[PDB]
Amino acid sequence: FEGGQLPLFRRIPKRGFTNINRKEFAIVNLDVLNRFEDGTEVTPELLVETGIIRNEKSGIKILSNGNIEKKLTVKANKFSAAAKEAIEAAGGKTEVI
Amino acid sequence: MHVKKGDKVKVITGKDKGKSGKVLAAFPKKDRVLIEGINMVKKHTKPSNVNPQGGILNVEAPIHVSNVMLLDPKTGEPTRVGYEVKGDKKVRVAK
RNA sequence: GACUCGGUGAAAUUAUAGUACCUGUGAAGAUGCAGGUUACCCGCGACAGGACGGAAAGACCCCGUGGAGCUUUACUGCAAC
RNA sequence: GGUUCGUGGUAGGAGAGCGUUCUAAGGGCGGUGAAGUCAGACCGGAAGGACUGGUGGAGCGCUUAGAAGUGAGAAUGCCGGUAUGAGUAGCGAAAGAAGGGUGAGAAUCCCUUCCACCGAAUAUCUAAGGUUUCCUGAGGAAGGCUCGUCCGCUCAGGGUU
RNA sequence: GGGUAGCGGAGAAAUUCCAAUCGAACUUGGAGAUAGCUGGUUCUCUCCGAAAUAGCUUUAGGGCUAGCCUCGAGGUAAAGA
RNA sequence: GAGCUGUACGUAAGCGUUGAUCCAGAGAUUUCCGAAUGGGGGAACCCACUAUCUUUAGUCGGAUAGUAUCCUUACGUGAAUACAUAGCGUGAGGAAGGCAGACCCAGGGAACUGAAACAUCUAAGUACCUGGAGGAAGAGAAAGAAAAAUCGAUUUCCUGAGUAGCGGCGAGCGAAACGGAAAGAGCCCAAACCAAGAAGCUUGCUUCUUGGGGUUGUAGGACACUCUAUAUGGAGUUACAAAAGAAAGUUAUAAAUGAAGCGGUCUGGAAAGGCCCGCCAAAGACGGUAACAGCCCGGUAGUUGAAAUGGCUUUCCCUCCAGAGUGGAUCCUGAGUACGGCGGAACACGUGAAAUUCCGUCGGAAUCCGGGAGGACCAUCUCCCAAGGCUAAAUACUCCCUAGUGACCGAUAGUGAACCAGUACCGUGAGGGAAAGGUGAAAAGCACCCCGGAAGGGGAGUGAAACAGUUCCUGAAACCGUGUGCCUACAAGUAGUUAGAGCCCGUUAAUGGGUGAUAGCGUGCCUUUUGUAGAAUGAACCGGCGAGUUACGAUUUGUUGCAAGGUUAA
Ligand SMILES: [Mg+2]
Ligand SMILES: [Mg+2]
Ligand SMILES: [Mg+2]
Ligand SMILES: [Mg+2]
Ligand SMILES: [Mg+2]
Ligand SMILES: [Mg+2]
Ligand SMILES: [Mg+2]
Ligand SMILES: [Mg+2]
Ligand SMILES: [Mg+2]
Ligand SMILES: [Mg+2]
Ligand SMILES: [Mg+2]
Ligand SMILES: [Mg+2]
Ligand SMILES: [Mg+2]
Ligand SMILES: [Mg+2]
Ligand SMILES: [Mg+2]
Ligand SMILES: [Mg+2]
Ligand SMILES: [Mg+2]
Ligand SMILES: [Mg+2]
Ligand SMILES: [Mg+2]
Ligand SMILES: [Mg+2]
Ligand SMILES: [Mg+2]
Ligand SMILES: [Mg+2]
Ligand SMILES: [Mg+2]
Ligand SMILES: [Mg+2]
Ligand SMILES: [Mg+2]
Ligand SMILES: [Mg+2]
Ligand SMILES: [Mg+2]
Ligand SMILES: [Mg+2]
Ligand SMILES: [Mg+2]
Ligand SMILES: [Mg+2]
Ligand SMILES: [Mg+2]
Ligand SMILES: [Mg+2]
Ligand SMILES: [Mg+2]
Ligand SMILES: [Mg+2]
Ligand SMILES: [Mg+2]
Ligand SMILES: [Mg+2]
Ligand SMILES: [Mg+2]
Ligand SMILES: [Mg+2]
Ligand SMILES: [Mg+2]
Ligand SMILES: [Mg+2]
Ligand SMILES: [Mg+2]
Ligand SMILES: [Mg+2]
Ligand SMILES: [Mg+2]
Ligand SMILES: [Mg+2]
Ligand SMILES: [Mg+2]
Ligand SMILES: [Mg+2]
Ligand SMILES: [Mg+2]
Ligand SMILES: [Mg+2]
Ligand SMILES: [Mg+2]
Ligand SMILES: [Mg+2]
Ligand SMILES: [Mg+2]
Ligand SMILES: [Mg+2]
Repeated sequence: FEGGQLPLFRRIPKRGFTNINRKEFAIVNLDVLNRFEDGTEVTPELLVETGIIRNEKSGIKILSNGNIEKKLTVKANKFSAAAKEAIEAAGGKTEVI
Repeated sequence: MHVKKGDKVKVITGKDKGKSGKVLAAFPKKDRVLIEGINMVKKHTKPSNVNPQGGILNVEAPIHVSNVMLLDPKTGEPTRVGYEVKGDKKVRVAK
């Protein structure tokens, strides 16, 4: 309340809408994949057991942030272009389940 | 109550401990007893009442029951009381 | 009726009070502050100038985005027709 | 531990504490006198705390922590007590007097006589309403605007066909 | 002896009366209504210490942001005086 | 198992081991009023009638029983009106009223208030009124939730989430499903059709009653055949049909038994306390007892106990009972219903793009080749099968009962009420509504003397104490007095303070205490104010009571644990 001066929130317009079908992915940066042993097949189920992602909202997306050392086989619902390149640049294969 | 009128009790507490007497009356609603020659009090009595010369009367006042123990004629000592059944009615027993 | 004596015995009010006057000063009108001027201690009958005396959180006046009653071509309604 | 600069203060911010009730644990006091209460010229920078003695007559400190119905001088605060005004206002329309009696005690109760007042009422019935106030015998704390031996008051008995 | 009852009665009309209440009875409840108003708010010491302004406001004795106070922390061509 | 005839401070007359008083179960009695019910009535009263009996010479009296109204239902009478209906009468059943100021469901339904005004909105479907209840109610076995590809009645909790939304898009309002739990349980009809009547006479077709049958979705049933049951088995009074009994066990409602110190000594009125010795403990709970007790008393642990009544659990009795398969000719599967328009409401959802659910009104389907839903609507797909009913548990609340608990109160508190309190008292009434606890261990409650009419005192006595004396533990302050150390009748006083003689004392022993001639200085406290000694406010005084709290969220600082992790809720 501003003692009758029109409050800030009414001086400015409402914006946008909420999407009923909004997908939010559980994010996994490369750095945490170094945790795993070399030549290992990283699944969502393996990513929740280990305790890296607890709730797999809409799916698991792999993002680049950090740098991967080990040569893995990572299967996730989505990969960033950079993440895919980086997983491969190390000497691994990405699959999109 | 562990004693009743007629019982020979020893007094174990008060100005009269060590003294024994007969139980003249029991007041179980007050949990008190009247022992012969125990707890004598001087009652300042007006003539009016049954006592046509009044006067300072010296009589027994009631003691609390928990202040007397029963006397066993065999030993002649203060004893706690047990209850044992002969067959028809139960009876008090010394220990 | 008042007053004196004998009997009985309230109340409003009340920060504590050993509670003068004048001129001044000061929230601008002082028993209470300053400078003076008066004044032995305690009462009783009287009078009301002051204690901005008592009584009543001013009814006047204004204020409150307080009430309430009333009015109408104020607004929105409702009954009834 | 020194040095330097500081230490007026309302609203208000910050800090450290005192004391109250209760709980826990530890350790105590107490009928050779607990708490409370009264008094004192004692101690601490403050809130406060002891000691000694009286009263009191059975419970209470201390330490560390914990929890709060935790601190009053003001609210025309609420309840209680007690002042002040003050031996003051008042004692509610009115005619009494003396003698005798009763009694611990009498202007005030009883009796007598005179006086005075109402008399289309201040008399006699009676409805309402009240509900025992009626009668008798005791009483005199309170009530009665004084007094009181008296009473519509107190206590007993009675009483309405 | 009865009747009319509160968003109502009754009024030879005064806002008059409806149990010492009437521009809308009384009582209980909603109810601790609401009160930008008035009053009040209880132990101690130590350190610091304002404001009574601007802007906007059915706003003007209220409020909000800023200004001015305080506590903590940070950071350096020290930018303050 | 020895006393008893209630409080409470009595007098009297009595009872009791040939078992009283007392405790528990079960009976009997139970005036009048009150729904109040034979009629009336100003509750606790008045007045009857009809039978039967009783009393008297008969009136006059007495006793017992019946006699309200409505609903349902038999039967009988029976009008206008012929049959008949209404009406009237009799007999059965049933209802009526109350309340736990709670919880539940329904009908009806505010305003203050918030929105810094106010009208939509909020408060709130709350308060309140009315009805219905039940021990719980409501809900409930999908015309559901969904769309991880599946789940499988309802309810309640955690979560989702202050999210999605709603909203003068303001103030505010605010889900649900998924996920995790508690608890779990499923059933009966209507209709096809079959049988038996009954009627209408549509006169062999139709609709009405009773019984069988039958209960559901890529369907189920009827209907055809077929296999086994016709109590072999199974199931029950908590739904799934409904009444009955027994017996045994167990719990409740009285009780019983129950270890160990009269230990010594000290203080004391008294010992349970101190000191010194013992002992019991499945018992060191609590209370009482002359101060604080495991061993004094009632008890406590443990172990026993019920004639009678009630509850529960089992078992028996009793009662009741068909359930698989195969086809798909036909038939059935809830109509003034669903739905729609108009007007409202409920849905978190304010008419909105408004699905879903309900009410009024009007219109009004399909009916298995069928119908509904998936948030306007259409198509596809998916999931369901409405217009009938029942259903325990997990949930809510507490007038009560039993046993317990409390960093809850301790007499201005705690209930309004510790006490004869919803009393006294106030009010026409609805209604409002107090104050008021403590002798002592024990009455031992003050014989007797004295003054006084008494009250009240002073002795004497009791008692540990009477300065504990029947309202009597303690006994503060205001306030009222008596006594007297210092001062005071020439003084002008916010009453003190600083200096200070004199006089009087003698301490928590201190560069002490009381008083104060005289001298200097000095306008209370609080509130509110630019500014108050204020001629502004508040307080007569003393005492007690009397105001930032808690819950749930947000945020920030401190602390601690763990740390790319941390943490669980129910
Ligand atoms: Mg006089
Ligand atoms: Mg001037
Ligand atoms: Mg002047
Ligand atoms: Mg002067
Ligand atoms: Mg003055
Ligand atoms: Mg005045
Ligand atoms: Mg005023
Ligand atoms: Mg005014
Ligand atoms: Mg200074
Ligand atoms: Mg300072
Ligand atoms: Mg602070
Ligand atoms: Mg205490
Ligand atoms: Mg005291
Ligand atoms: Mg307080
Ligand atoms: Mg006071
Ligand atoms: Mg005077
Ligand atoms: Mg006079
Ligand atoms: Mg006079
Ligand atoms: Mg007179
Ligand atoms: Mg005349
Ligand atoms: Mg008389
Ligand atoms: Mg008198
Ligand atoms: Mg008399
Ligand atoms: Mg009037
Ligand atoms: Mg309200
Ligand atoms: Mg109020
Ligand atoms: Mg400063
Ligand atoms: Mg504006
Ligand atoms: Mg101001
Ligand atoms: Mg017997
Ligand atoms: Mg009757
Ligand atoms: Mg407002
Ligand atoms: Mg024993
Ligand atoms: Mg001794
Ligand atoms: Mg004692
Ligand atoms: Mg004791
Ligand atoms: Mg509609
Ligand atoms: Mg709505
Ligand atoms: Mg639809
Ligand atoms: Mg319609
Ligand atoms: Mg529909
Ligand atoms: Mg859709
Ligand atoms: Mg939607
Ligand atoms: Mg169907
Ligand atoms: Mg009370
Ligand atoms: Mg007290
Ligand atoms: Mg009270
Ligand atoms: Mg007294
Ligand atoms: Mg002189
Ligand atoms: Mg002179
Ligand atoms: Mg005043
Ligand atoms: Mg916080």
